[PDB]
Amino acid sequence: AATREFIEMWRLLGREVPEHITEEELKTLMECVSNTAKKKYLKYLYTKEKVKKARQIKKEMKAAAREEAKNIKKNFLFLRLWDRNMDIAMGWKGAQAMQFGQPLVFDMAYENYMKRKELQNTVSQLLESEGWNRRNVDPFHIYFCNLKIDGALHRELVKRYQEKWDKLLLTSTEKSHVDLFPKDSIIYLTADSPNVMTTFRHDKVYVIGSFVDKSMQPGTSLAKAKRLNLATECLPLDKYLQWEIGNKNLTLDQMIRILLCLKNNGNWQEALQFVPKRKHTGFL
Amino acid sequence: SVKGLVAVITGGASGLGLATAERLVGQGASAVLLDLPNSGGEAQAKKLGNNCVFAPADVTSEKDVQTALALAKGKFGRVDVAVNCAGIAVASKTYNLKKGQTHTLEDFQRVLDVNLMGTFNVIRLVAGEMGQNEPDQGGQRGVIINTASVAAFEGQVGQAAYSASKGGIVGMTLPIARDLAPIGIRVMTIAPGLFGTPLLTSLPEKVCNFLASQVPFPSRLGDPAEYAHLVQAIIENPFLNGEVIRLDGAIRMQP
Amino acid sequence: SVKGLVAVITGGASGLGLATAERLVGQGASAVLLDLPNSGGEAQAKKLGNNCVFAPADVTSEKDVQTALALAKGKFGRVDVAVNCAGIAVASKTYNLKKGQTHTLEDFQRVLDVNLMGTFNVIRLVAGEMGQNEPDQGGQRGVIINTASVAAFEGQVGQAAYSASKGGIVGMTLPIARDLAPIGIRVMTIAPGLFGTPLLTSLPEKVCNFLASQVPFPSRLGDPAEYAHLVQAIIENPFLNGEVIRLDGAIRMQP
Amino acid sequence: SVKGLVAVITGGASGLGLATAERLVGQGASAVLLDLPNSGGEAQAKKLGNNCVFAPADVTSEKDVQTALALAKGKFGRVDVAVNCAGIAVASKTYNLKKGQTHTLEDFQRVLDVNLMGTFNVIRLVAGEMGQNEPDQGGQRGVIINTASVAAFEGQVGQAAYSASKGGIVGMTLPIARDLAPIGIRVMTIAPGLFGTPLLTSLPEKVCNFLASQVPFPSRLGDPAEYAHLVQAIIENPFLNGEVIRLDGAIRMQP
Amino acid sequence: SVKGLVAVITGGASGLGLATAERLVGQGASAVLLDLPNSGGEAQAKKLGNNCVFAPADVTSEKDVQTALALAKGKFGRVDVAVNCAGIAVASKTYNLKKGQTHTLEDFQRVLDVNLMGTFNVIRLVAGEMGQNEPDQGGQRGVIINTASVAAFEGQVGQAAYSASKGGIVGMTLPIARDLAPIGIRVMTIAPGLFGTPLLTSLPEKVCNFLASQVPFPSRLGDPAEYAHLVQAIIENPFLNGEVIRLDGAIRMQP
Ligand SMILES: Nc1ncnc2c1ncn2[C@@H]1O[C@H](CSCC[C@H](N)C(=O)O)[C@@H](O)[C@H]1O
Repeated sequence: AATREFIEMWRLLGREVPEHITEEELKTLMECVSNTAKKKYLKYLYTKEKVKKARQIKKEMKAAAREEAKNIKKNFLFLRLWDRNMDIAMGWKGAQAMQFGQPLVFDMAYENYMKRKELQNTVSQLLESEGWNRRNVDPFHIYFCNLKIDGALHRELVKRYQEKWDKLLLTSTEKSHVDLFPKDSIIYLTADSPNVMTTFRHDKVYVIGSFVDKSMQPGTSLAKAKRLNLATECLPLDKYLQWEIGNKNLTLDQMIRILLCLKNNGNWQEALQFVPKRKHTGFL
Repeated sequence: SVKGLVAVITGGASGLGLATAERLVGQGASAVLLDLPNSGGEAQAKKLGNNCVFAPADVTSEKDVQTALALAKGKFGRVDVAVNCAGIAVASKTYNLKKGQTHTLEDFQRVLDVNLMGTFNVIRLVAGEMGQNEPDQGGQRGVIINTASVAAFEGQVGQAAYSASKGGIVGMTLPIARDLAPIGIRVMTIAPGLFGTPLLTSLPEKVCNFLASQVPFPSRLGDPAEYAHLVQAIIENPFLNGEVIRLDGAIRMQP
Repeated sequence: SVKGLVAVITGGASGLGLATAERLVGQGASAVLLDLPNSGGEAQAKKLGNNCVFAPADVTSEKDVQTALALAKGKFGRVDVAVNCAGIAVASKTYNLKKGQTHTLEDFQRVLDVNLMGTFNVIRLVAGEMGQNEPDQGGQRGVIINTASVAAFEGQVGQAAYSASKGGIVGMTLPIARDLAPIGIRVMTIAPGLFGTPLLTSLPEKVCNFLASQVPFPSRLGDPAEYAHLVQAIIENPFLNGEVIRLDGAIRMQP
Repeated sequence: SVKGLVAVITGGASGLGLATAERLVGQGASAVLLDLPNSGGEAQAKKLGNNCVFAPADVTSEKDVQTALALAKGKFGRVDVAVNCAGIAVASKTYNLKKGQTHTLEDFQRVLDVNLMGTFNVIRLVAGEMGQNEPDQGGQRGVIINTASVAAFEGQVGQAAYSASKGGIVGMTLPIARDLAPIGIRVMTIAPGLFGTPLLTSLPEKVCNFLASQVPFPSRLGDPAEYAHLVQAIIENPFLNGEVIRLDGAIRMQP
Repeated sequence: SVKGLVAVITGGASGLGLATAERLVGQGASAVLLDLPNSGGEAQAKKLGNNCVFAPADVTSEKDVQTALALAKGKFGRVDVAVNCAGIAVASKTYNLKKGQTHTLEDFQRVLDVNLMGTFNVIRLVAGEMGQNEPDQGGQRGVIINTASVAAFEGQVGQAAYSASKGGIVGMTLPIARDLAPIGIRVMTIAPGLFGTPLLTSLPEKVCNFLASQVPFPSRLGDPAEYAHLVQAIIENPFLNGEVIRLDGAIRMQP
């Protein structure tokens, strides 16, 4: 590719540019069809190396630090096998959740509204969100609805989980949540809903739209809910928090941690602990 | 040996019961498939040849099992082995405080009816048929093999109805063996673990995969032909009586 | 301690249930005697004072138990302990070749209906009432104690129906304990041996004194008061859950 | 009641043994802490007052136990209750293919020496001491309580030696109860699950929370005081003989 | 099938071990009689043809078993099956008040060493030899069969030492099955009761002829060939793992 015609002086020009690039990275560079977009991507691609080597340099510096102390310097009940035992324990709990647990739906029908940066970030929040469900005392039955098998979102999920994808204790499906559940019990959670969520209802299916629009697109989740006949609710952030800073649309890992706290009889004081403290000045 | 014996297999149209009939017939025995009319056991009976027939009967009905046993006695002249494999299950918690659902009484009743009394309904009726048999050299008239589950020992969440019925089979195994000891009838119970049967297949595929991997060794679902092998071993061993044999691959079910 | 606790004892008009109520009420608790209308529980409830009330109900019917628990809620405001002492027995061989007599299916179903179905029916409805209670400092909402004699393990000749019912209670003790673990309800099972219940004192002195001498130590029939003592011990111990406790004086029933 | 009784508690300087001594002395009984000289038994016996004394002895040595039993007779005049809480734990895989490591035989022998052999050494010697007692109104001469573990039923990976020693205690509890029944001595066994002994509390907080979460209910490690409560209940209840009681909060250990 | 398998039979010079070797060699397998030098195993090995060899070794000695296992490696190349049948017994009671006799400590130690420690000594050493085998189509490297006794559950009077060692084998059969699960080795336990062994001929004939009538059915002493048949059944069934199989003819041992 001739796209090297930009990089090979942009390094000499004085802008921050990474030294190691591949054709796969080079391909995504040419979709950036403006000077600022290319500069923004190159800045991201440059800082990837910057924290890599800095953390790289840290780790073998530690290797010398421990190898000198490790080489120079009884009755037990259990073998030290806890990480294996914890994973098995969460597996049994997840298997029980898939049968009797309350369903929670992550709507994957937002692939067409996301750029590559946003789509990748959605998976990262999805990975953390499902991780917190596993470690909970009373896990949800997590559903991935509207997830196209060949779609971009599915391929990214497979790449991140690798072998674990086929072994996850969650129900991923092509069908919409309206096909799996009665339309009366579905409550599409969205920040733009005019109805404020008062109490957590254990006989309802809460739908979270897996949409991370860093280029914020208000009303997208509400439009989907009103395109169907689904009811909507919004978190009582204004009721219990003194907001000052930032968007009121929380991340997927914060949302699931708020719902999990509510499901475990926690009040709104404990549940809203997971709203970033940088966005408000205390609970009232 | 097993050749020449007549075996009445309840729920023999599918699952563990069908695998037992395939092995026993293949070994030279004669089998009668006792299952519901809509279970499709007629096709299976024709597939196994002239040595296997299908008796449409419901184990929970006294008259139905009597018709089946008369059919077995008419076709083959005698009954030598009874294998109780017919069973159902439900997935329902005793009480779900969050959702406010209580386990219904009909679900508990129907599981108890099919799994527990229907097993006892067969045992008392066929023991009369075995009671007509002349003793062999060891003084034995027949062998009754029941099917409990590991749920009778470590039941899972939502398995209360299933565990109560299978637990009952374990409880009455020894008393029935003592009851029929005068007349030379052995009563044995098998407690299979996770097996490739439609009862466990109804679970989600990802739940089945996790459960299969949790079996210490072999790390797979129990193949039904391995259940049939254990049944043949119990039939051929004269000293096995009044005992519950766990066939689960050393798995212990967590809640 | 048990002072202030409200206990619903099924079959509390006689036998083990009555002994449990006398101890619990004598220790400062309140007891709701749940038994048959003709069992004479009203006379027993009057003798035990104002802290004990009689609720006539048949455990086999969901309607009667619901009204009985509504009476327990009305009189004392809450339910803390459920003691399932209600039970019947039948002595009949599975099959008698010398007599051509077969165990009656109605007899087998009748024993299961009261011993097994009635116990679960009480458990599933009582768990709804303990679910309304606020967890205490230890997070406990209630205790359920079931009765299932040693016949569940080593039943005697002609005890197939009784062992099947008691084997069911033992088998389902753990799955129910896992079911109610999120709620905070402990489910425990007691396996009494030969006790001086009005049933055992009815049979002639020949079998009465012989069986009392068959207990290794103490060589006597179990005092129902000793059953009540172990019932109270389970209530007071927070860490007893999902376990079957044999209270028999180490006797193993021979055929 | 337990007031006036004399209790010999092996391994009574810490853990379950110390908790049993604290409750029995508090309830009005006298205790003898039978533990190793290097343990803090002398400080513990002083803390419990003049009703508790420390007898240094190794349960694996016949001579050491006899001197301890002589001390109990000298100080208090008689022996009423023996509690066998002394024991060690060793975690070691039977064979590790990747590491080429085989379980060491000396590891197996030492666990069997203290847990299994040590328990029986106390039992055979303390039984003779209770054989000198005049029977009470019930004809009883003493109570012997052994401490098995849940590993005797579901041992985890690496607990081959520990489970074998604890499984043997479950094995001997009924035959010994039969041996001592003519004498009038009851033998019982308690199988604690995960308890807050110094062995478990020394573990990192990360794994301590996990072990607490594995218990169905209550979701916490067993309080040693709860073990003491069940020990008292066995002593007071005359009809508990030859039975293993699991005190584990319905936990079933995973591999 | 068992054809071509190499089995190391512990204590195979008489009783259950000799019967197991007799059946396996007849079916086409190879056997190694691991017994004491004075047991007369060389005559048994010669009588069984070139497929059977004698390895004189004490199960309590690590050196003796390693040489015996190396002999099997030299003669046959691999070890596929291990059957632990060697065991001794003692009839001393725990304590005799009338005679002032206490169970001597060495009798308990000697029985424990041969039965419990000896079984584990063979298990851990044969696990290394089985770990060298290539996993078969089912991923299995070998099968280890242990011989407990019915005394592990309902041991009689004067069987405290025997029940302890046999209870230990039952206790550790699951952790070892869990320990060896990643390798691909199945551990199963047989619990025979009253078999026609030399052990059941040392006792007085009138007592022995009385026990033969105590078995409900078959009302006789167990044929060692029946034990050999069950061992072959366990070998050929891939899903039998971690379970104790009672082979007693439904007998429950009275005090
Ligand atoms: N304050 C809030 N109350 C309820 N749900 C919220 C919320 N903030 C975010 N969410 C949920 O978290 C998900 C990602 S926030 C993105 C929402 C979407 N881009 C929009 O503009 O409407 C959404 O599906 C939404 O349902």
